[PDB]
Amino acid sequence: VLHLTQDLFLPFFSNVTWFHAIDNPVLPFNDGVYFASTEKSNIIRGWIFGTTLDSKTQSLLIVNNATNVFIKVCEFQFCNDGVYSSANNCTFEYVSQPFLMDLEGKQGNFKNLREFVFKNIDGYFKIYSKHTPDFPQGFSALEPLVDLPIGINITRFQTLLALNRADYYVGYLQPRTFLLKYNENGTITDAVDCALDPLSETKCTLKSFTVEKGIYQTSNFRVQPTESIVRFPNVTNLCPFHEVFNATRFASVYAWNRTRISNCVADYSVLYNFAPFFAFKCYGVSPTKLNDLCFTNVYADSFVIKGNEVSQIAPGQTGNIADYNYKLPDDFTGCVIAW
Amino acid sequence: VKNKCVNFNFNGLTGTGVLTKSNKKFLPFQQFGRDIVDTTDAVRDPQTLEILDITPCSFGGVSVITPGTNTSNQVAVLYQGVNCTEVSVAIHADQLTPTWRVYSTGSNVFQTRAGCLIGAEYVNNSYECDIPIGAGICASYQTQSQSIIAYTMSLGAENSVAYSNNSIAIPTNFTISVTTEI
Amino acid sequence: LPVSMTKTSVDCTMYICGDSTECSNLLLQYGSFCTQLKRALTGIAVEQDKNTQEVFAQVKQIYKTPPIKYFGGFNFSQILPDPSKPSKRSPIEDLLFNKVTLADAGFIKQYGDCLGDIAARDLICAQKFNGLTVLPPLLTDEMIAQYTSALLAGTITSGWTFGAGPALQIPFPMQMAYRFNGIGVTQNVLYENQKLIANQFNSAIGKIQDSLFSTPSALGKLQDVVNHNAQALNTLVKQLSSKFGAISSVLNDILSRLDPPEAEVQIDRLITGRLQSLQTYVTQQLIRAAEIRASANLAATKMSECVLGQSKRVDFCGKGYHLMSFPQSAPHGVVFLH
Amino acid sequence: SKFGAISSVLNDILSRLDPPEAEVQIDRLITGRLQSLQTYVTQQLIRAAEIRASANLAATKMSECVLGQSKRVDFCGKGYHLMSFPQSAPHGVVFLHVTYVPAQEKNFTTAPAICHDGKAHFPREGVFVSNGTHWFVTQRNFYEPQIITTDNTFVSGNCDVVIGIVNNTVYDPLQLE
Amino acid sequence: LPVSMTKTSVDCTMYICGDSTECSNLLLQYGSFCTQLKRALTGIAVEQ
Ligand SMILES: *[C@@H]1O[C@H](CO)[C@@H](O[C@@H]2O[C@H](CO)[C@@H](O)[C@H](O)[C@@H]2O)[C@H](O)[C@H]1NC(C)=O
Ligand SMILES: *[C@@H]1O[C@H](CO)[C@@H](O[C@@H]2O[C@H](CO)[C@@H](O)[C@H](O)[C@@H]2O)[C@H](O)[C@H]1NC(C)=O
Ligand SMILES: *[C@@H]1O[C@H](CO)[C@@H](O[C@@H]2O[C@H](CO)[C@@H](O)[C@H](O)[C@@H]2O)[C@H](O)[C@H]1NC(C)=O
Ligand SMILES: *[C@@H]1O[C@H](CO)[C@@H](O[C@@H]2O[C@H](CO)[C@@H](O)[C@H](O)[C@@H]2O)[C@H](O)[C@H]1NC(C)=O
Ligand SMILES: *[C@@H]1O[C@H](CO)[C@@H](O[C@@H]2O[C@H](CO)[C@@H](O)[C@H](O)[C@@H]2O)[C@H](O)[C@H]1NC(C)=O
Ligand SMILES: *[C@@H]1O[C@H](CO)[C@@H](O)[C@H](O)[C@H]1NC(C)=O
Ligand SMILES: *[C@@H]1O[C@H](CO)[C@@H](O)[C@H](O)[C@H]1NC(C)=O
Ligand SMILES: *[C@@H]1O[C@H](CO)[C@@H](O)[C@H](O)[C@H]1NC(C)=O
Ligand SMILES: *[C@@H]1O[C@H](CO)[C@@H](O)[C@H](O)[C@H]1NC(C)=O
Ligand SMILES: *[C@@H]1O[C@H](CO)[C@@H](O)[C@H](O)[C@H]1NC(C)=O
Ligand SMILES: *[C@@H]1O[C@H](CO)[C@@H](O)[C@H](O)[C@H]1NC(C)=O
Ligand SMILES: *[C@@H]1O[C@H](CO)[C@@H](O)[C@H](O)[C@H]1NC(C)=O
Ligand SMILES: *[C@@H]1O[C@H](CO)[C@@H](O)[C@H](O)[C@H]1NC(C)=O
Ligand SMILES: *[C@@H]1O[C@H](CO)[C@@H](O)[C@H](O)[C@H]1NC(C)=O
Ligand SMILES: *[C@@H]1O[C@H](CO)[C@@H](O)[C@H](O)[C@H]1NC(C)=O
Ligand SMILES: *[C@@H]1O[C@H](CO)[C@@H](O)[C@H](O)[C@H]1NC(C)=O
Repeated sequence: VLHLTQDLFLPFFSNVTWFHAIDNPVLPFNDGVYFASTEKSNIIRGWIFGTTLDSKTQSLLIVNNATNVFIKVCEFQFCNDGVYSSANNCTFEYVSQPFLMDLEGKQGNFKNLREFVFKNIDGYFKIYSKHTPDFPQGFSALEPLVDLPIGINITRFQTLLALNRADYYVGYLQPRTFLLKYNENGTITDAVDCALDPLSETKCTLKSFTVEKGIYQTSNFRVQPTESIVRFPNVTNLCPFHEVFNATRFASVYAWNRTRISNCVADYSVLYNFAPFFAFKCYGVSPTKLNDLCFTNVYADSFVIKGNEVSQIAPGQTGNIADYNYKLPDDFTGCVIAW
Repeated sequence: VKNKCVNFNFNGLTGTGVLTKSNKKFLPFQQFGRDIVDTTDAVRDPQTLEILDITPCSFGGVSVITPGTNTSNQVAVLYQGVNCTEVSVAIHADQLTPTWRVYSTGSNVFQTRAGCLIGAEYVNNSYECDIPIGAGICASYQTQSQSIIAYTMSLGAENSVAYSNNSIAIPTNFTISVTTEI
Repeated sequence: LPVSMTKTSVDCTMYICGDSTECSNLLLQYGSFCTQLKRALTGIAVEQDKNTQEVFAQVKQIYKTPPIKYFGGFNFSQILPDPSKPSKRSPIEDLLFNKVTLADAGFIKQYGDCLGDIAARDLICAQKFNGLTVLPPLLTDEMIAQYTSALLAGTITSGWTFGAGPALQIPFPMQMAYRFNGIGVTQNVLYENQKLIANQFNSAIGKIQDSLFSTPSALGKLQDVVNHNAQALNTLVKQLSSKFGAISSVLNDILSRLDPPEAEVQIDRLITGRLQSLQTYVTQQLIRAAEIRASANLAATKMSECVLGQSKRVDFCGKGYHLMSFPQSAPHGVVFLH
Repeated sequence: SKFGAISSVLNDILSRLDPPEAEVQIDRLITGRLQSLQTYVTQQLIRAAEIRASANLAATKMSECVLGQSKRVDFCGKGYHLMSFPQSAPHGVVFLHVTYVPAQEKNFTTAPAICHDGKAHFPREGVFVSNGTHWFVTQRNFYEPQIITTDNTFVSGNCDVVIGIVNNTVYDPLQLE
Repeated sequence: LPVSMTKTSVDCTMYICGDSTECSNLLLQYGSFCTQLKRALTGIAVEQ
């Protein structure tokens, strides 16, 4: 079969960042990391994942050793080099067979190449590997080992080292359509991308590794917009907010003066710059998300009271000013002003 | 901003189109402009009170022309129904949807009536059509040492009858031929 | 006789979900449903090209008329190519080409003047805005005239021999003598009334152009073909403004108004309606293609039998006893002069 | 395909939802499968019609080319038709049209008629051919030069109306004997 | 040999929504899904 799938895959003939060793940059993670390394026996011990690399967000530990693994997702504080110093609120402990397979035919010339690919789509930390005993051209698929639902945040990826007394072919995966040819016994002998070269999509469109002579309508091209303008009508017609907030004979509380507000555009910067203010307790409307709301009618009542009566004015209260002069309904939605 | 594919959101009318100057006769009470098939055509700018058209950004199709993969691996790309000057500039600014990029060596640019072909060269000879491209143009894989050319198809071998007012030709032999129909 | 129809390559996602990632994603769930429509349209296009090939490319060699035009007094100027005209077409070809108007030429590259349309953008620009395109014919309207000229200049200088094997020359009076002999009346009558037959031939050729010029519509068949195709395209475009039983008829404002997890139903109803409309368009196009294919097969047979030889089956190549026929090219068709 | 439903396996959606809501989901899959079946059957009808047209053409070709020889041009192969043989193929038929094609030709000369003594003589079948020096009679599709005899030339005319007429003598086997 | 067939003239409004204004209004939202059918039937009749 020639199954064509759509999943996070490392782009073909894309560049991969080949490092050396002898200080271990913390490479990013986005939509997967392809890994590769060729070595004599062993120089890589463990991996750590996540964001901020500290004891505040969750990170990952999959460190190997001579015989087993140490799969865990915890909140390790720091190592700077005995790989952790914090395991207070940490769980998800798992143990299995070691990931590293090394075989030699009585000689070290069999430098097995270790390609690794992982992902965290909808969490579920998938782990794969394959060892094949510059960069080989012959294809090699990858076999899964462990599939665990972590469900945490991943942004950066790190690799640990080993001790001693050429590797790091690091790539990234993206959402890509791939076409894979499967053997009759179930191995993968080849793969071809679908968004790299015209011939590649020419093969993917007919899903055939051999294309006869001809001309094939493959896809559709479209000039994506250069920029994005948004344009809305003109604005004007402000309210008498200056005329209601700068009067001279604000009436007493026993007869609270009411001003009706209509037919305007609502400038709300004046509600901010006017006076250093003393109380801005809004109840039903967010004090910053108020310019994005549309109202039919608005009332403004202005009067003078003492200091304690200012804090007394609130939904569901008591006292001589909230029970004999002015009452505010419990389901009131708006903002109060006091300076 | 004008003369560029730009995402507009005119007074709630979301869409993508090339905007430019127009010579409509929008009456004082008019805002929109439509067609017989009811598509928003010209929009009077609310803060410019001018007339500005809307046009498809660059709707087309891509066809890849190639000989058999067992013979060679090279390909050429044709963009359906668009002067490649626009696609050329669009490639140069990197805003085409296809991410695959075919080479532009200058010798591979041909403005057909079916679009414009990129990746093949124009020889002016005439041969039997092999790969039908469109509008009287054919392409083929031919040894130079091998590449893909563009040419105009030949309708057939050029011949002229020798008509005269008192001359006839009469066959002195024959042949028998066996064809086949399926 | 019509021979071919305009060739179209509608594309699903651009038609059905204007540059909307979520709408394309939900369209993807229906499987390879619209893939059939594409393959079907490609088959239609290839069939059109094949129809033109079979009808016109009946001769492998392009013959040319002799420099002089005196075939025993017979007048063929009205049908042979006219050098003065830049398109190199006979006057009968010119009347036919001037009496037929095409809604969508296709070989115009109209992109670039839709922004410059000044007035309301026309049918072509309106269609192109919703992912609907028209491809150009493989054989231009010019080399079809060259094929017709070769066929015409082979008939009048070699008889019917060029249709069987090598072309052998023979004077036109002797060719007409044998054509007379084929209908049961001896060559004597032609060799006696050569002048009368020449004069009648001329008069008929003269009056056919008047009959074509003065009539309101004698080219109704090709015009109906063009009108039907254009009307189908217009009724396909007009369906994108139909509400189909949802909140709105436009994806761009349906997505900008409602969130994914509740606008899913609205996008689904729009998908169903638009998919069914595209299905209907494709099916009608398939049926019309079958009809045009039958007509093109008949035209190819008529050319092969009436032009490269004279037919004995009655009322096939015109009313009466058949003598000759001459082909003329027309937009998306052919015209015979029996 | 899910067709806008929860899953594309009828049994799978059953064990995870209540019957009424499951029924709602169930309809979506049925409608999609139905529309699929409608598409399949309609395209099959189109294909069957085109195959029937081809089969009718094959029957006519068999009857006319195989059970006789036809005068229709370019029908049973290119050239002058002689025979045809049928062969069987999977889901079809194959014909073997045997035709007669002329060969090497020579410009000779010609004459509409020949005026021996005041009368125009015409070839019953064939053309009048002059080698360049002597006049003869022959067929059209093959060159068999034959002496000019009245047995091949009927007489009707007056030697004054034939444009391009030429001159020679005609022969008769009757005056000799 | 058959030469022709009967000429039917179905009408979508009454077929789908038997004299009901609400159903007529609801059917009005599905576009021009009726004029095409009427045109096809008329063409078939003229062809016969
Ligand atoms: C799939 O697996 C089969 C069994 O292992 C392979 O067949 C084998 O072939 C080997 C020689 O290659 C024999 O020695 C053995 O007896 C058995 O028949 C088969 O080849 C394999 N498929 C492949 C490799 O593509
Ligand atoms: C007519 O044309 C025939 C070919 O179609 C000629 O037959 C050839 O004869 C030669 C020997 O003369 C063979 O060697 C050759 O294979 C072929 O059969 C035939 O001679 C020719 N006749 C005349 C009179 O021109
Ligand atoms: C053969 O038919 C031609 C058709 O174009 C005749 O040409 C005509 O030329 C005259 C002037 O010479 C024009 O006034 C007329 O409109 C037409 O083009 C041509 O004379 C005619 N001649 C013979 C010998 O029949
Ligand atoms: C005229 O046609 C004659 C055909 O019969 C040719 O004459 C031949 O000449 C030879 C000797 O020259 C005779 O022996 C033979 O019987 C035959 O008559 C002759 O070639 C031809 N002339 C021309 C000019 O074509
Ligand atoms: C064939 O021979 C005829 C006589 O046998 C010719 O007729 C002659 O015509 C001339 C004038 O052309 C008269 O003066 C003479 O009396 C006789 O009628 C005839 O022309 C000739 N034809 C050709 C084509 O040479
Ligand atoms: C990888 O990076 C190099 C720059 O070092 C760049 O030239 C190359 O194009 C990149 N790879 C791809 C596939 O673009
Ligand atoms: C290796 O890791 C496993 C993981 O549980 C641990 O039990 C073991 O002690 C470690 N050391 C060796 C030598 O296996
Ligand atoms: C684990 O997190 C909880 C969160 O409320 C906190 O109360 C507790 O102290 C944490 N455990 C530690 C820090 O060991
Ligand atoms: C993961 O981290 C990035 C940046 O640190 C942040 O934007 C995002 O919301 C985080 N995701 C979750 C699920 O916390
Ligand atoms: C009220 O208005 C007067 C002038 O009209 C101005 O001087 C004064 O500053 C205003 N009051 C406040 C609090 O700004
Ligand atoms: C507010 O005070 C002004 C002036 O004293 C008066 O005209 C108006 O009626 C008052 N509005 C009230 C009490 O609602
Ligand atoms: C929009 O308002 C601004 C500010 O009043 C003004 O300068 C501009 O001319 C207005 N535009 C139109 C088209 O009214
Ligand atoms: C597209 O074609 C050419 C090539 O640049 C140019 O004249 C113009 O941009 C367009 N022409 C038309 C007729 O639209
Ligand atoms: C040769 O080809 C060029 C295009 O490469 C064309 O412009 C020119 O007319 C051709 N000349 C001949 C004689 O065919
Ligand atoms: C044949 O004769 C006519 C009449 O004299 C003449 O006009 C014509 O040119 C001749 N044909 C040729 C090929 O010379
Ligand atoms: C007759 O002679 C002409 C002289 O140009 C020649 O072109 C033609 O081929 C000849 N006819 C034949 C050989 O049948």
